[PDB]
Formats: sequence, structure tokens, C-alpha cells
Amino acid sequence: ALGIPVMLCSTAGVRDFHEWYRDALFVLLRHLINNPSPAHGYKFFTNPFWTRPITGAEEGLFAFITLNHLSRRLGEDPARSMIDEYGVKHSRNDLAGVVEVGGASAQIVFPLQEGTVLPSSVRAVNLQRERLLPERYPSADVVSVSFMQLGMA
Amino acid sequence: DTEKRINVGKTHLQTLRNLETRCHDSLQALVVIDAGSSSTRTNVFLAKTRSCPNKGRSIDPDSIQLIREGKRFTGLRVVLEEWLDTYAGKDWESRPVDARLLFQYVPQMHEGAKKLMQLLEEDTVAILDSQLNEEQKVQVKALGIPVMLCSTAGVRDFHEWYRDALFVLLRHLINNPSPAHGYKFFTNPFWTRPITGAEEGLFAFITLNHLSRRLGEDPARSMIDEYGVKHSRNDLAGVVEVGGASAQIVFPLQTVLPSSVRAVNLQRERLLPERYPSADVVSVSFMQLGMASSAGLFLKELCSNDEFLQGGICSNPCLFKGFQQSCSAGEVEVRPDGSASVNEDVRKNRLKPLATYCSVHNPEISFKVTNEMQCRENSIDPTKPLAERMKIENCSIIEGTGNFDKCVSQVESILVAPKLPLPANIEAASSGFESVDQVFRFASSTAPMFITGREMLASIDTLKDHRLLRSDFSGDVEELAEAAREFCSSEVIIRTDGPVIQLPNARGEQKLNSLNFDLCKTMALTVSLLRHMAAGENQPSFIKWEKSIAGPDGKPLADLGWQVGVILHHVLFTEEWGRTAYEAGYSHNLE
Amino acid sequence: DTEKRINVGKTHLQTLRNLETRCHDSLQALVVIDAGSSSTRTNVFLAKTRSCPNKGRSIDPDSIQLIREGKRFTGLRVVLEEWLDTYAGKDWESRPVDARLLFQYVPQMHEGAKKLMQLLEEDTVAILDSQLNEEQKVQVKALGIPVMLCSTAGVRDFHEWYRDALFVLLRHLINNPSPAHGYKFFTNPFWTRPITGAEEGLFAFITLNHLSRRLGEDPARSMIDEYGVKHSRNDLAGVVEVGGASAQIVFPLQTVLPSSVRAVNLQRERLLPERYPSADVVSVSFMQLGMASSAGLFLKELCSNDEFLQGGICSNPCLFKGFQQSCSAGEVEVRPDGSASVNEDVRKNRLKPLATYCSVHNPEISFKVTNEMQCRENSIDPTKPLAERMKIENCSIIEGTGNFDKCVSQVESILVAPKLPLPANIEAASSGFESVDQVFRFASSTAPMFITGREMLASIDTLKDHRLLRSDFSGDVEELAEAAREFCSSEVIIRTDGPVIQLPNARGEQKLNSLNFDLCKTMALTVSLLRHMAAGENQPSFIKWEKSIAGPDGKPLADLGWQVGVILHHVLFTEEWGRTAYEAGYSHNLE
Ligand SMILES: Nc1ncnc2c1ncn2[C@@H]1O[C@H](COP(=O)(O)NP(=O)(O)O)[C@@H](O)[C@H]1O
Ligand SMILES: Nc1ncnc2c1ncn2[C@@H]1O[C@H](COP(=O)(O)NP(=O)(O)O)[C@@H](O)[C@H]1O
Ligand SMILES: [Mg+2]
Ligand SMILES: [Mg+2]
Repeated sequence: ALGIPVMLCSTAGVRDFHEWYRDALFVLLRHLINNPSPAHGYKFFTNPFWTRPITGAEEGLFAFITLNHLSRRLGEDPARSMIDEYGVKHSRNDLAGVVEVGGASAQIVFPLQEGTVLPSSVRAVNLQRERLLPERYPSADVVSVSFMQLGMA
Repeated sequence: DTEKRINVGKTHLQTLRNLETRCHDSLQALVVIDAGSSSTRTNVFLAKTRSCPNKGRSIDPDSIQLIREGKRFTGLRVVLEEWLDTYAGKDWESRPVDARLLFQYVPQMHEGAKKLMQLLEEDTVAILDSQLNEEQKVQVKALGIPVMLCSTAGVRDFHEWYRDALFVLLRHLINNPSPAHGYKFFTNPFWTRPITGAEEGLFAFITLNHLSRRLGEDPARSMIDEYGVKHSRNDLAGVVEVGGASAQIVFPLQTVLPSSVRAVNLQRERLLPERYPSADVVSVSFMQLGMASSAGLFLKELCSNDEFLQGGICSNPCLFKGFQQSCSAGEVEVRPDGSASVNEDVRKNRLKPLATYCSVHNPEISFKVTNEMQCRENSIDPTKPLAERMKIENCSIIEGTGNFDKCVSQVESILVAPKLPLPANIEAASSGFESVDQVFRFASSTAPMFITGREMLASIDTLKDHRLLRSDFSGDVEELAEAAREFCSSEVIIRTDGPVIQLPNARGEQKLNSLNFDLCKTMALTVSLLRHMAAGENQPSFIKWEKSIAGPDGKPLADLGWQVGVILHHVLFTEEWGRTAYEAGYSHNLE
Repeated sequence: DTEKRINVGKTHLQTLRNLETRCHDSLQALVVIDAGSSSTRTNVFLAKTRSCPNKGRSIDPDSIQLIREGKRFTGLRVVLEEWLDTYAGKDWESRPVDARLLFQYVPQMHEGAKKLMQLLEEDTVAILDSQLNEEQKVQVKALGIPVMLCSTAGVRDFHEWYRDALFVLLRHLINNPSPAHGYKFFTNPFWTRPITGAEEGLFAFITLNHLSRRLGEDPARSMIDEYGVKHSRNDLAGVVEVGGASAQIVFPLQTVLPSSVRAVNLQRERLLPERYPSADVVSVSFMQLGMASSAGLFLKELCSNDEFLQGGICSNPCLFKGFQQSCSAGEVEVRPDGSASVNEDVRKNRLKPLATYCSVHNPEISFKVTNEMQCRENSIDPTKPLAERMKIENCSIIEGTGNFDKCVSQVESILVAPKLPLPANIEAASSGFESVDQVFRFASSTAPMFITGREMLASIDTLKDHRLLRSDFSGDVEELAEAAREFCSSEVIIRTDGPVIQLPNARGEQKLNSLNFDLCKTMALTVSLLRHMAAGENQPSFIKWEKSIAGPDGKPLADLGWQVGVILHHVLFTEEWGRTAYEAGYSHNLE
């Protein structure tokens, strides 16, 4: 009755794929998901926001969110976060970083401790500013990097 | 008779009831501090705000008009470089410097930044006081003045934590103005921040299309189809902006792009709100391609080539016959006696930012081999000291040969299509473009193009004024190439009044100055740019060279650039602008 | 050593970065102009505002504290009545008046309203200047002062278009303050408007529960169940407010009600935002039941009954033995020689608003028979002139009999449970309540009750002070009835210093004044109110008599009434308050 949102995201496999072919395949994939078999009854659906090729850094940022969510480090509630005298919400426990090595790539993701001043060349990502986490969640400046040719295969 | 007296009292109540229900318009001043490469100047704008009951307050985008562009004060690079000279020690460019130790000099960096900010505040207040009446002044002082200081190519390539640390101090200086003047200036990390080359170009595109009435959400500038999608009435025009240190190439797609080419959607990347028509725009900026930066790099590369440097004399095809200057990239001044004096000051040298970047002590060169090879291709040795880097080895005098065809082929191989990308262009390389030639080979559009830049306009105007080019000139490369070929083959004769450029076949003459002496290099840049634009799969409908765009009154309401774009980028998001500019406002800074 | 110097500079940048990210607190003044029946006074409140980056500005509800209640200036009724005396002609109450003709006197109504508004502004500024430091003054003057002028029972029953026309002029006067003082006062039709009796009571309920920490959205004052429904931690307490012209009975339902009884849901009727706990509250207000209004009506009805009026002498059971006053509802002053002087001034008479309403020339009586019969039941003849209406026919002196039981039975039949509803009570009749007795017979709740009103408190306090009632007193009617029966049977003896009330059986004594002489009428009102409260299906957990509620500091932050409630009613709707108070603000009034 509610419908099944589908999120097909390609990783390192077709990240380095030449010409238009990869992005053209994604338009076709979404159409295939949006038109499922009416026999089973399961109402599958997608959009260009859910089904799209995710970047190496994006892949790493989601791996960070997954880790901190399951380990109960990330949260908005008073059990996982705290609001100071200046209305700024801080996480009760330290946000943990991740190192994920897959088939084709390796991700190195870690949050910076109270905005560690970085050089002009180093481009860090703020979770709330880059719309990864909503305003109600505690703020964190995270360095997310992925390296091709580092995966096991 | 008595009924009319009753109607006066009824109107008295109706007029008073109107005020309670109607929207009241107030005047607000908006400040954009252009922290460019050459200088840091203030831009004072006026806009009409509309406050409606239960609807809030919002700026009318079409009411945005520039009052005046302020004095050209010290650039942010000079500010940071003096701080390094005074605290890290002189000639820090040739020595390895520990950045960790420089943290004990942050209040010292703040005191140096205070010097420039007090001058900009004094200048901003001067513009406001002289160009506003007492009624307007009350309105402006009551609403507060949002300030947007954005650094461009001047400190884009700046090393270490320094640049971003200076910005935190700059915001604090703006948020604490002089209480004497009454003008309530205020800022935040969203308004005052270093803007990327792509951002600089995107805002320049918004400015162009806004003033030319191409961009808009109203039914006069946009149309909604049967499927609820809003399309713009007229084609969105692209822009080519060549500043002091960088050149921007921006155009909307009217197109399937490769995986490597990363285009920007205005609504998805939150540049324009959802209510505005959607457009996928390619925005690219090239460092070492601005008027000052390209001048230093061209002279360095050309006067290192054995095809031009012979017996200490570098033969410059971009300079007029009879013209000669000292072999250095220093600031050229054309003296009244016909001579060209080259400034010896290391900071007033056009190679300084490139030689400071291309240093083995900069972590961007010592750790990254790709960047080291980029510097070496432009003859710059990062291992050698700063003085040796800017030095044109075995060269004393630069002699002008006036060969335009040779000048084109050189600008082509050096600036337009080089072997490796020009230094500090990782931002352009990430979007999928190593050089200017790659832009049109990978991405092309039929969208009309606009050419912006003081010297870019001067190049076309000079040829139009001397009747070499038609007044009704399109993007005809052959017409431009032949007209410039005749003009650049002119002889310089030192006359009784001063240096005069004499056109061949007794066509005409004009005075030689510190701005037009190397106009032929900019002319060659235009030719090679239009050549690559013509080479593309899709060619623009028309190419236009305009100084400013006339408004409904006839007078141009604002100048072309990123200024209006950055205002629109924040003001158009109604809910978000209302909170930061009016709900929080200058009252947020109350201690 | 050197690492600590580096850390100072690192902290310098961290502290500066905190300011850019953190929420800054500013102080704002809030003005509530109580346009009551007896007078028009200003209430100056202070509150802490919080501005957060990208989140906007909002008032902390628990930071709201009253500075001072201003001087008791001219009531809005007197203002309108003088305008009618001067433009429609004197004794307009006894003559038919054409309302259409009075429209030519709107600027004249504005000039009269300007007189009062300049005094209130002068008084408001005086409170602010004397009770704020220079730092606080800057914050207050920069944010702007929202003004909420709400008229109560004084002009609730006012005839024709006049009252609503005056309000349009009042808002214009507030929106245009003196520029000399610097305090930026501003209003709108949402803040400055005539509040209904039910609204007056609902805001009094919000005030009570806010200060007593019963109402709140935080986990300290509220709890969320497994089904996402937020419930209040402690039971929401009801209120009984007896002012100058009206009495309010407000209580939350903790209940299935008949179709005729129309209860108000706080979230559905937009009194409290969705985030606050839900409550269905019964709010009812009765005209002719306030301290001044009930005094005039009681004397009129009692001294028309042949059971009390005999040979020109009306025997008053609510007045002490030995006390005597002239037979009129005029303002009673207890002179130092023991005598009670009754004011002859027609406006300074307690029957004036009832006699002005109960006029055959008022469209509410001439067209509506139901209202005409209501007036006649209270002995008022709408056909007869104003002087004859307020006149107690065939009566010269009022003699006090001091019989409390007889005083209760009379207040009961006259004010609590009359044959027809008291005049101008269509608002109460629409909700399903003709009289005070009907309130508890149709709607009952176990919710604790609070009693508010100067004389209501004085009634219980006097008995506690003379040791007739326990210090730990609940809503025990028998305890109160016996204590008052002894106190009201006291003899008045004119002593050497002045008039003194002497308690029976040598219990004690106190000085007789213009406030306590008729305290026994208010005592009878309390008895009959608690009797009907006990008669109800559901009885309140406890009945409390409190002057003010102590805050966290120990000092009461604000007084009980509709003032804090009306502030909370607007300030708690974050998005809506931010737009009207900060986005629009005083800057909306800029001409
Ligand atoms: N008075 C003036 N009017 C118009 N243009 C003027 C001027 N003085 C210098 N200029 C020109 O502006 C340019 C300044 O560009 P910048 O904004 O400093 N360079 P970027 O950081 O954006 O790459 C220079 O190329 C210079 O030739
Ligand atoms: N100084 C004073 N302090 C406290 N209460 C005072 C006072 N002077 C008069 N009062 C009392 O306030 C009441 C004023 O009520 P109002 O608000 O004028 N009447 P309504 O329109 O709300 O029905 C009077 O009953 C009077 O006894
Ligand atoms: Mg610039
Ligand atoms: Mg009142």
C-alpha cells in the first residue's frame, strides 16, 4: 500500500567509465524500476535523486553515516546529543571515522575535531551545508576521500 | 452637502485601513566588496524592499542598482604577503617555512587586516553619505547593510591555512563597524567567503541574464508548459569574463555530456530557487589567463624560446614595431618621452603570484609531481629562489616585431592550448577541462555568447574606431584577424607630444599608453577563442561585445561581473534571506 | 613554551569561529496596553530573544518578565463618550442619534484619541528610561517594541461603528511615535484589537499555567506517549478572574459535552501552536459581573425590591451595621469623619455603562425584544432618560443590616442565577451559558481552580488575618460562610481616628475604607460560586486564592491576567512572529 522506494547507486565499477554510456544507462534503469511487474503487487518506484551514480567521496560519507547511526554515535535526541548554553547541538560521544576497502576502491573518511584549520587546497565537507544531514542533527566538518585502484581486485 | 462631509470621514478611515493592509516599500543598501587580484574595492548597491502583512520582507530583484564602484585599495594577497614578510621573515618564498609557528601571529594578521577594512568602511560610508537624501538615509540605517566580501583569483592559489584564517578575521571586522556613521554593516560565513572560479563565472552569468531581462520567474520573462515546467521566454546567454588573474567561460546547455565533464544545474546546486527556470550550465575558470597573470606567463615562455630570444634580445610579435622595454614582467609605464619604464618592485611584477605558487617549499609542489611539471613547462624552476624564478634568463631588452599571425600562434601554444594545464588549475581539471581548447571540444552550445573585460572590449573597439572592423560586427574570425593584422603591423613613432601608434597605408593614428601597448596579445586571445568556439559541434547564435547593459530607463543599472549574481544568489531565496538579513540582521552582532 | 603561543592564536581563531556559528541573545521590550473598563494602563515587559544562524530569531517564553504596570489613565469608553458629548451633543443617551452624521467627526475622534496615546507613550518611555541600563537601551531601541493594545469589557458592549473606528486611529497613533525618545514602537490589526470575553479568559488561563510551570513543550513540563501525543506533566489549572466590568470562568476538560455547549480547543482555534500539549478548554465571560458593574446592578435591583426598600430607606444586607450612604450607584468615598460621600458625577456612577447600553435609541434594544426584557428585569427602563435609568426610584438613604445569609441569597438571585441573562451577554449565551449557575450544570472538570481579582483575594485574606479562616484553606464553603457570617455581622463605630469595623465577641478591629466597605458582597459572590462548583458532576482537585505566582528566583516574574497570555499567543508561533516582529518590524512604518 505504501510503495517501495528504490535506490540504485553505482560505485567504483562504472565511476571511470568513458563517454555518455553510463549516464544514458541510468535513465533507462530508472524507467525499468518505475515500470515493475503488476502481478507481484509490490509498488516499486524511483527518481533521478535516489537512482544515480554516487561519487567516491559520497560513497564514503554514507559509510560514515551508516557507522555512526548503528553504533548510536549519531542522533538528534537527548540520548545521543546535547545542546549547550549557546544553542549549538553537540554529539554526546565522538563521531567515528571509517576506512572501507571494496572491490575497486578504498575510502578514508574522518570528522575534523572542532574545525581543525585546513589549507586552502584541502576541501572538507560540512554535513549540514552540503545537505547530507538536516539542520537538527549535530554539525561536523568531515574529510571524505576515495582512491580508485585501491580495491582488492 | 452634508453627505460629502460624511464621505471625507469615511475616506479618512478607508485610507488608514489601506496602510494596515497594504505592502510598504523601504530602501536598503547592499555592499559587495570585490576582493580581486589587482585590488580590493567596495561596490555599493541600492534595492527596494517590500514588507507585506503576514508575508514578511523581500527584495525586488529588478530594483537592484549600483550607486558607485569604490576606490581600488590593497589586494588580499599583498595583505597576507606583508604579514609573512614581517612575521615569517623576508624572502619566505625561497626558504622552507613552518606554518605551525605562524599561529602565534594571528592578532598581528588581524591588525594588518584592520588597516584595509577601515579604509573600505570609510569609502563605503563616503559613497552612501554623498549619494543619499536624509529620508533615504533613515531607511538605509534602520534596515541594516548586508556585506558580501568575496575573494577571487588573487588568493585562490594561496598556500596553507592563512587565507581561510584571514576570512574569519575579516568577518569580525565587518561585524564591528564604527558606531559614529550610523550605517549598520553586518556579514556571515555564507556572504563573506572565498568564491570558486566556477562560482565567479556562474554569478557573472546570473548578472548578465538578469540585466538583459533573459532570466526571470514572472510571465513576462518565463512560460509554463502543459507539464508544469517553466521555460525562459528568450535564450539564456553565456559569458566570457577575462579579469586580472583568471578568465571565465560560462554557457548554458541547450546536450548529452561525457562522464568526465561535470556540468552544474542552477536549481540542484542551489544557485537559483525552484521557481526560476531550470538550466544546466557549464562554468569553467582558468588561472594564469587574466590580463596581469597571462602577461607575465607569456613574456616568460616566449622569451625562453630560442625562436624569439637571440643575443639577449627577445623578439615579441605581440608588441608594435619601434617599441622596446626592459626584459622583465614588471609593471610597464609608457613615459611621455616614448620610453617604456619597467617597475623593479618584486610585488609590482606580473610573474610574482605564479613564482610564489611555483615554489618547492609550497606543499602543492613538493608533494605533487603533476604540479611541479606544470611549473617547469612554463620555464619556472620551483627549486631556484624567487628572484631567479621571475627572471628572464639571458635577456636584457624586449623588441616589438608587430607580427600578428606569429602573436596568435604563440598565445595559442602558451595560453590557449599548452602541453600541460597552466599552474593552479585543479578546479578546471576536476570539471574535465585542462585548457581553453578542451572547453569547446568536450562541451558545445548554440546559446548566445557575451564577451566581458576592459581589454577584451578595447580590442574590438580600437578596430571599430579606426574603421578596420564594421560597427555591425558578429563573431567573424577572418574579419577580426585581418583588421588586427593591419593594426598590429603599425610602427611606433616618438612625436613632439609623445608616443603615437601610426597605422599602415596612412589609415590613422592614436597615442601610445600603458594600457594599449600590448592590446595585440588580447586581440590574439580573442581570435584563438573564436576559432575554438567555431570548431565546436554547436556554435552560439551570436557573439556580442558589450561594456554594460541598458535598463528600462536607458541608463545601465549595474556593471557586468559576479557582484549582482552573488546578491541574487542570496536575495532570491525569500525564506532564507528574510531570516538572515531581517530576523537576525545587524541585531545578531549586539554584545 | 612556543607551542602554548601557537595555542593562543589557535584559540583566537576558535573563539572567533564560535561567534559566527553560535546563537546570540539580545534583550527586547514588549508592551501590552490594558484598555480596561476602569482605566487604560501600559504594561512594560522584558524578554530574551535568540538569533541563530539560518534558524532566525525567537523569544524565550520563560524569559518574559513584567518591569512595571503604568499609570491608570482614561478608559476608552470615556474617550468615545466625550467625543459623542462634544459632536453628537450632550445627553445623546436620552435622544435618538443618527450614526451616519458622526462620520464627519473622525479627525475630531483622532485628536481626542491622540491626547490619551501621548500620555501612554510618555509613561511607557518613562518606565523604559528609568529601569534599563545604556547597553540594554541600545538592544531594546534596535529590535523595536511590539505594542498590543486590547480593549476588554469597557467597550465590549459599545454601540454602533464607533469602537472599531477608534481602533484604526489608535494603531496609526502607536505606529507614529515621537522620534526624540528612540524607542521604536509599532503595532498591527492582529496585536491591537478588541479582545472577546472568551479570549480575555483564555489568555488569563495561558498566563496562569505558564507562570505556574504547568504549560510547556519541553520534556520538563510535557511527555510524549507511544502514539506521539504530547501530554502535560502536571494538570492544567483553571482560572476565575473578576475584574471591573466582567467576570471570567475558564477551565480545561479532563469530558463529553452537549451540542449547545461550545468548548474551545487551543491548537484548533490557534491559541497555542501544534507543538504544545492539546487541551479542550471552556472559556466564559459575564458582563455586569465585575467589581464596578455588579455594584451598580446589585444596588439597583436590591433597592427596587419591596423586601428591602421601605419608607425611602433601602436595607442592604451586604453592608455593615452602622454604615449609611446616599441612595445612588455613584462612586463611594469613605471620609475620615465616618461618613460615606456618594459622587454625583454621571460618568463616575457605577450604573452608567448599563444605563447607556439599556437605551431604546441603541439598535441592540429597539430591534431586539430579548435584550429589552433583560434590561427591564434589572429595573432599567430603556424608554426613560439616562438620569431616570440610573436613579433608584423612591430611595434616599441606604442602611447596612449586616446579614450575610440574606446577602448571599440576593447576590444569588440578582448576579449568579437571574430569571433572564444579564444585559450584553450574547457572547456567553452563544457558547451555551445564560448565567454563572449554568456553567457548572452543563460543564464540569476535576482540573484545579485558581481565584484571581483584587477584591476576590481581599475577601479570603481579611478572614485569614482576623483568624476566622485557616491559613491552610481549601474550597470549604461551610468554613468560608461561617467566617464571613461572623465578620459581616460587625458594627461600624466612628472612633477618634476615623471609621473602624468592630468584630463581634471582641475578636478584633480594622479601619473602614472606600475598598472594604462592601467586601461582604464579594464574599457572598465567592460562597455562591463555590456552591455551584461543588454542585457540578466533576469537582476541581483544589481551589487556590493567589495574588501572584513565584518564579525560579522567588520573585514573581509577572502578574496574573490576559497580558502574558496575549504575548504568548503571538510569540509562540515562531515562523509567524518572526515575520511580523522582525522581518517587517518598525521598518514597515517607514514613510
Ligand atoms: N578603473 C577601472 N575600471 C575598469 N576596470 C579596471 C579599472 N582598473 C583596473 N581595471 C581592470 O580590472 C581587472 C581587475 O580584475 P580582478 O577582479 O582583480 N582579477 P580576478 O581575481 O577576478 O581574476 C584588471 O584586469 C584591470 O585591467
Ligand atoms: N492599583 C491597583 N492595583 C490592582 N488593582 C487595581 C488597582 N486599581 C484598580 N484596580 C482594580 O482593577 C480592576 C480593573 O479591571 P478592568 O480591567 O478595568 N475591567 P474589565 O474590562 O477587564 O472587565 C478594577 O476592578 C479595580 O478594582
Ligand atoms: Mg574579480
Ligand atoms: Mg482588563
